[PDB]
Amino acid sequence: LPKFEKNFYVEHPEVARLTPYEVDELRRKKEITVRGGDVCPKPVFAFHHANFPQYVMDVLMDQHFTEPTPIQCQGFPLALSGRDMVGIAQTGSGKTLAYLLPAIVHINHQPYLERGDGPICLVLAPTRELAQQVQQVADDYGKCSRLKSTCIYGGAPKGPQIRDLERGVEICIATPGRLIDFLESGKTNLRRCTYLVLDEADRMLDMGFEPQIRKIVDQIRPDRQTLMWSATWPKEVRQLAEDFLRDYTQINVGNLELSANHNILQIVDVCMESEKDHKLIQLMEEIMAEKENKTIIFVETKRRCDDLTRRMRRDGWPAMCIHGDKSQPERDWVLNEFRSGKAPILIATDVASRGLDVEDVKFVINYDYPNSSEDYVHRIGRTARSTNKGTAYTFFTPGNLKQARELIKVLEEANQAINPKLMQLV
RNA sequence: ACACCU
Ligand SMILES: Nc1ncnc2c1ncn2[C@@H]1O[C@H](COP(=O)(O)OP(=O)(O)O)[C@@H](O)[C@H]1O
Ligand code: BEF
Ligand SMILES: [Mg+2]
Repeated sequence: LPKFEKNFYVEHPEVARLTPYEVDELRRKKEITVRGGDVCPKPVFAFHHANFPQYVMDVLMDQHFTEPTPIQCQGFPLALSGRDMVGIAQTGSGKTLAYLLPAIVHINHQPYLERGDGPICLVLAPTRELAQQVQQVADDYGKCSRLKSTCIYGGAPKGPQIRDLERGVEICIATPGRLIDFLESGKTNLRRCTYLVLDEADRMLDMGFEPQIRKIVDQIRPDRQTLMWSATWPKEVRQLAEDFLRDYTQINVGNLELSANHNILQIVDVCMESEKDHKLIQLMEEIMAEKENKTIIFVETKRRCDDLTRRMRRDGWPAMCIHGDKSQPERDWVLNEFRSGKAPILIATDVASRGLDVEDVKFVINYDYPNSSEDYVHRIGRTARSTNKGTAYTFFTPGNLKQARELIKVLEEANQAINPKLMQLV
């Protein structure tokens, strides 16, 4: 087993000199909470504290990044220290670079990939488009250290993915099913995997994904570092997560309860199911009169996604849809059209609810309320990325009554006005 | 339900 160098974080003197109270005040200013009893390095507060290669710093400055986000301030040094961790922070607040840039430093301290060598960093994600997005970010920065990456996911030909794995990648981004296929058939292996990331980790630990995660992680060396990330960390996944963690540290940004990004204006319209169509058209007529009008509309099922899109297109709306019954080339094409703005309206199932970072989305519409309050927080987080603001509009019916209590709590935490009809439902 | 190999 090639030796795993784990001790390479060098704390900057500007960070090391802070006293414990000063650290607590820095965390307070950034709304960082570290779970009690965990060992945790002091947070950094500038990119030059974070041990990054000069070429990574060059790329960061070229993209006009000036200061790490809160989850980066605490997550960079925790990840760099080699500790297992859980990092929870709001949608759009920079979790991807929080785990990718320490991955690059980690990789740079390991022996070079030989032949027959699988990846050093493995990132798991719940959807194919999110895996592709993370790989694009990783390539942007991994190229600085001459690192190779690939994306392993279903619906695309196996051959090119097998080629990339056999050529050698230090960084592999994957959805679980196709990776399991390749592990079972010997197209890659996890004997060099020492940095394992579960992005959208609470989703990856849910009823459908947890057995896939378990099958994968059972094949990885137990001396690996494991890093889990999400905007939501409900109690239900916390004990289960310990099956995949060893001596770990949990960090949070924002309130400890379930919380949305506070840059989102959250509007809830309480209505009957039969009123949704008319109300949607009214809303879209106002949205499409604006200059910045890029909109995602979420629905509950693939069938409703197809039906709503056809209904909208039949009336001349420039809408396209994405869901799991489309071919992967269709899914890729639609999302690229949405990113470019050639199609300003995307209608989607929860396939598009997590992780996707489309810069100029201004509106998220919950045509159907989702199955959980966590799903609501992720969906509305497709707007208000980075420092941007955005608006979410939700249609909430009496059929959704069971979800009302938790929705009210999310609205209250974000200091949003609560529709009296929603209150009257409880 | 929604994702997630074939
Ligand atoms: N330190 C930073 N300053 C400004 N923008 C950033 C910074 N870090 C990341 N971003 C940008 O913020 C956006 C959201 O990042 P992302 O990693 O997708 O969020 P999350 O995973 O937390 O939902 C991305 O476009 C990313 O380039
Ligand atoms: F939480 Be980010 F939207 F992935
Ligand atoms: Mg993310």
